[PDB]
Amino acid sequence: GNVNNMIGKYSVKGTVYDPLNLASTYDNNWLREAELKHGRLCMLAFAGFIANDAGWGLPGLDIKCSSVEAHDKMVESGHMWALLAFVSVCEALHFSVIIPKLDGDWGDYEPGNYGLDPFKLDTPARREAELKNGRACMLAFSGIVTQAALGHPAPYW
Amino acid sequence: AGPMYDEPLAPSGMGREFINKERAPLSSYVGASQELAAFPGGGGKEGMAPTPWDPFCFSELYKVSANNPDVAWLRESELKHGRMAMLAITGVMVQSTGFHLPGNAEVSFANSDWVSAPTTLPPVVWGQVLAFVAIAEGQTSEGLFDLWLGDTSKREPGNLGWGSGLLSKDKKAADKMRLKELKNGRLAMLAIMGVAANHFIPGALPGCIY
Amino acid sequence: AKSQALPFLEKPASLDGSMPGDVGFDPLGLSSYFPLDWMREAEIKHGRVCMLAIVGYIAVDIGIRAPGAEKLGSLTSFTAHNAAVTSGHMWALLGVAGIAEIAGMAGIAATLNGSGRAPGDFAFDGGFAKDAAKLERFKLSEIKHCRLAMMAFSGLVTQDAMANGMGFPYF
Amino acid sequence: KSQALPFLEAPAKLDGSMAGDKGFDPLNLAGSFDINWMREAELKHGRICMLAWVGYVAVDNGFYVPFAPHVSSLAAHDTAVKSGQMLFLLGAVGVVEALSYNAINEMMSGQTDRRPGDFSMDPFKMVDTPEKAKSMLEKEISHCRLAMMAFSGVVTQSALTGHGFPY
Amino acid sequence: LDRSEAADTWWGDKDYPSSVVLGIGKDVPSSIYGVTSAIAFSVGAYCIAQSNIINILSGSTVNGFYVAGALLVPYSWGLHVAAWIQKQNGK
Ligand code: CLA
Ligand SMILES: CC(=O)O[C@H]1CC(C)(C)C(=C=C/C(C)=C/C=C/C(C)=C/C=C/C=C(C)/C=C/C=C(\C)C(=O)C[C@@]23O[C@]2(C)C[C@@H](O)CC3(C)C)[C@](C)(O)C1
Ligand code: KC2
Ligand SMILES: CC1=C(C#C/C(C)=C/C=C/C(C)=C/C=C/C=C(C)/C=C/C=C(C)/C=C/[C@@]23O[C@]2(C)C[C@@H](O)CC3(C)C)C(C)(C)C[C@H](O)C1
Ligand SMILES: CCCCCCCCCCCCO[C@H]1O[C@H](CO)[C@@H](O[C@H]2O[C@H](CO)[C@@H](O)[C@H](O)[C@H]2O)[C@H](O)[C@H]1O
Repeated sequence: GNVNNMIGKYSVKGTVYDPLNLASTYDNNWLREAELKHGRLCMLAFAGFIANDAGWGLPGLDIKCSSVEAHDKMVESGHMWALLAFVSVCEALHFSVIIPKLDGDWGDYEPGNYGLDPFKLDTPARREAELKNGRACMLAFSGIVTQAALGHPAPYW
Repeated sequence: AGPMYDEPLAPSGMGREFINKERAPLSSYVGASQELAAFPGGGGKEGMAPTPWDPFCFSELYKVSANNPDVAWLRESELKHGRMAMLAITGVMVQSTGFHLPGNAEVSFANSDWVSAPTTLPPVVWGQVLAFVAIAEGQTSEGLFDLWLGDTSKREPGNLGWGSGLLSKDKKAADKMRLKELKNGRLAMLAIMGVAANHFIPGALPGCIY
Repeated sequence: AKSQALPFLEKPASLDGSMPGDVGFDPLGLSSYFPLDWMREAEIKHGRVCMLAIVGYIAVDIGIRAPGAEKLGSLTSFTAHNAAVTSGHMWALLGVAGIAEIAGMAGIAATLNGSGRAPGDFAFDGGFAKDAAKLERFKLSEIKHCRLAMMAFSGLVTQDAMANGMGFPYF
Repeated sequence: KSQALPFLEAPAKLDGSMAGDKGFDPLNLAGSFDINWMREAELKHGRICMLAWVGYVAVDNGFYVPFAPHVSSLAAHDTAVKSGQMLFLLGAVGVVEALSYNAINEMMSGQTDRRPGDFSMDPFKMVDTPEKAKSMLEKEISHCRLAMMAFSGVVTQSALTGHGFPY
Repeated sequence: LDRSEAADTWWGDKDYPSSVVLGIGKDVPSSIYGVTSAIAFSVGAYCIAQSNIINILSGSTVNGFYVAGALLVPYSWGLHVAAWIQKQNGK
C-alpha cells in the first residue's frame, strides 16, 4: 500500500509524519499492521499495569504483587505460560494470514481488519481514535514502565 | 552431445541420455547476496547481488563428470545444513541460559554443557530424537538421486512440502523469503561451527559467551 | 473461499464439506499433508475411546464394580490402571483391543484402497441405517460428541490428577 | 462381500472354491502368499490338535498302553522322552513329513492335481464323489478349527492350574 | 536347475525392479512389508541389546530366544528393501 492514502495522518494540520522517510523503506501495509498491533497491545499493557497496581485481582489468583515485579512471580507460578499459549495461538493465526503477504499483494485483507466486529461498531472516526489512542498508549506505557522500574509508586511520579 | 564435456560412462539406453540432458543454471537460484556486492559502483538491491558467488565454481563441476553433484543437490544440501544449523544454534543459545524442561526421577534435563548435554540423558530420551530424525531424513528424501544427476522435476530443492503454502504468491516476495531463509541459514551455520571451534580450541571466536 | 470457523483465514483445500462436522478448521493444514480419511478415522477412534473412558471413569469412581473386580481392593478410577496391569486383567483388555484392531486395520486399509467404506463405518449399527439422512444426522452428532468427549476426558483426568485421589465432582 | 467382516469385501482368492470359506482374511495373508500352502498348514495344525486333544483327554481319563508310565498328560511328554518312545514317534512322523515335502512341492509346482492336506486316505471312499467331498471337507475344516482352539484352551488350562480331563 | 528354467528379472533399463525378484513375496503389499520391517528391526535390536549390551553375554547362560530375533535385523533390511520395491511397483 501507500502511506499517503492511509488513515492516521496529523489531525489538525493534515500532513504525513514521516520525517525520516521510512515509509518507502518497508511495505506500508506492514507498517500499518504493526502500528495497530503495537498500539493495541500497549493499551492492554497500560490498563493492565494500572489495574494490577490498583489491586483489582483476578478470579483465582491469590498472588498479590506489584506490576513492576509481577512478571517473575507469575512466570514462576505458571499463569504466564497459559497466557503465552493463548497469545501464541492467536499470533500463529496472524502469522498464517499476514506473512504470506509481506512484500506482495495483500488482497482484500485491510491491515488490522480482523473482523472482530460483532456489535457493528466500525466507523472511520473510531479507526482514527484507535490509532491515536494506540500511539498515546505506546508513549504512556513506555513512561509508566520506566518510571515504575525506577521505584516510583503507583501514580508513577 | 550435452552440457558435459564428456559423455557419461553410464551406457546408452540405461541412463546416458538422462544424465547428459540440459540442466538449470546457478543464476536461476535464489542465493545472491548484496553484501558481497556491497561496494561503490557495481552492486545489487533488495538483499540480492546481480550475480551469484562461486569462486571455486563447484556449481558447474558437473560438466567434467557426473560424479560431481548438480546445483539442485547442492541447494538441497545447503538448505538442509542451514535449517539444521538454525535449530542447533537456537538450541544451544536457549540451553546455555539454564532453561530446561521439568524432568522427573527418571530424566534430568538440567545440563548447560551443550557438548555433553545429550550424554546426560537416558538412552531412551535421545534415542527417540535420533530415531525421529532417522525416519524423517529418509522418508522425506525421495528423488534425491534424481537431484544429483540433475532432474529437478519430481523434487524441488528444499521443498519438503512443510508449510510451503505460506509462501507468497508474488514471485518477488517468494524469492525474498527464500533469500531470507538462505541468509539466516548460512549465518546460523557459521555461528554454530564457530561456537564448536571455540569450544574445541579456545579463542577461535573472540565474541563467544559459551 | 474462507473458513467458516476462521473467516479471516483462507479455507483449507482438502476440507470441502464432504465429511460430517466440517467447518474448515485447520490452521496448520495437516489434512493437506496426510490423508483426510486417516485423519477422520483417527478422530472417530479418539472420540469413541474418550467417550467410553469418561463413562467408565465416572462409573468406577461412583462405585459401580464389575463382577469379581471388587477383589482388586479399594480401587478408585484414579489408581485402577496400575492395579489392573499388575493383576493381569488389563493384558486381557489389550488382547481384546488387538482383536478389534485387526478389523480396524482391515477397515482403514479398505477405505484407503478404495472399498468405499466410510471412516468409522464398521457395519456394527443397531439397525439405524434404514435412512441415509438419519445416518448422516447421526454421524454429525457422533462427531460432535467425539469432539466434546476428547476435551471432556482431558479435563476430567487432569482435574483428577491435580486433586490426587478424588471422587465424582472434581468441583 | 466378506461374511465374517461385513464392513468390507473378501479378497480375490477367497472364492468359495475352498472349504470353510467365510470370507475371513483381514490381513490379506492368503492374497500375499499362495493359499494352498495356507490350507495345507491349517489342515495339518487342525489334525495335530484334534489328535492331541483326544490323546490328552484319554491319558487324563486313564488310557495307557501296556508297559507305560502311569503319569498325567502334562508330564507325559517328559516321561516319554526319558523312556525314548518320543524319538521313535519322531522318526515315524518324519517319514510322512518328508513325503509331505515332496507332496507340497508337487502341489505347488502343479506336477500333480493334489489337494492341500490330501494324502489319499479314503479306505471307505467317503468322498469319492464331488458333493460328498465338499460336505466332508467343510465338516473337517470346521472340526480342525474348533479342535485347534479347544486344544489351545485345554493344554493351557492344564499348564496353568489343576489337572484332569475337565481342565 | 537348467538355464531355461529362469524368469527374466533383468531391469537395467527400468527405474525399479519387477516384483518377480521378490520370489514368494512378490504379492506381499508394501504396507505389510514396511510395518513388518519396522517390527522386525525393533525386535532384533531389542534382542541383541538384551543379549550383549544390557546383560553382558555369559557363556554359562545365554537365552537363545535373543540369539533368534537377532537374525531379524538382516530380515528387516530385506523387508524394507522389498517395501520400497513394492511401493515403486505399485503393488
Ligand atoms: C548344535 C550346535 C551347538 C552346540 C551344541 C552349542 C553349544 C554351546 N554354545 Mg553355541 N553356538 C553354535 C552352535 C552350538 N553351540 C553356533 C552355530 C553359534 C553361532 C556361531 C554358536 C555361538 C556361541 C557362542 C558365541 C557361545 C556359545 C556358547 C554355547 C554354550 C551354551 C549355549 C546355550 O546355552 O544355548 C542354548 C540355546 C538353545 C537351546 C537354542 C538355540 C537356537 C538357535 C538360536 C537357533 C537358530 C540358529 C541360527 C539360524 C544359526 C546361525 C547362527 C546365528 C545365531 C548367527 C554351549 C557349550 C557359549 C559358551 O560356550 O561360552 C563359553 C557362548 O558364549 N555358542
Ligand atoms: C508444520 C506446518 O504445517 O507448518 C510450519 C512448518 C514450517 C514451514 C517449518 C514453519 C517454519 C519455520 C521455522 C520453524 C523457522 C525457525 C527459524 C529459526 C529458529 C531460526 C533461527 C536462526 C538463528 C540464527 C540465524 C542464529 C544466528 C546466530 C548468531 C549470528 C550468533 O553469533 C550467535 C552467538 O552465539 C554466538 C555464536 C556468539 C556469542 O557471542 C553470542 C551470540 C548470540 C552473538 C512454520 C511457520 O512453523 C509452519
Ligand atoms: C470388563 C469388565 C468385566 C466384565 C464385563 C465382566 C463380566 C463377567 C461375566 C459376565 C457377565 C461373568 C460371568 C464374570 C465372572 C467373573 N469375573 Mg468378570 N467381568 C469384568 C471384569 C472383571 C475383573 C476386573 C475381574 C473379574 C473377575 C471375575 C470372576 C472371578 C474369578 C475368580 O477370582 O475366581 C468371575 C467368576 C475377577 C477375576 O477373575 O479375578 C481373578 C476380577 O478381578 N471380572 N465376569
Ligand atoms: C469447538 C467445537 C466443539 C467444542 C467444544 C468444547 C465444549 C470445548 C471446550 C474446551 C475447553 C473448556 C478447553 C479448556 C482448556 C483448558 C486448558 C488448556 C487449561 C490449562 C491450564 C493450565 C496451564 C493451568 C496451570 C496451573 O494450574 C496449574 C497446573 C497449577 C498452578 O501452577 C497454577 C496454574 C494456573 C499455572 C463442539 C461443539 C463439541 C463440536 C464442534 O464441531 C467444534
Ligand atoms: C514457535 C515459532 C514457530 C512458528 C509458530 C507459528 C506457526 C504458524 C504456522 C501456521 C500453519 C502454516 O501452514 C498452513 O497455513 C495456512 C492455513 O490456512 C495455509 O495457507 C493458506 O492460508 C494462508 C492465510 O490465509 C494464505 O496466505 C495461504 O496462501 C493459503 O495457502 C497453508 O497452506 C498451511 O500450510
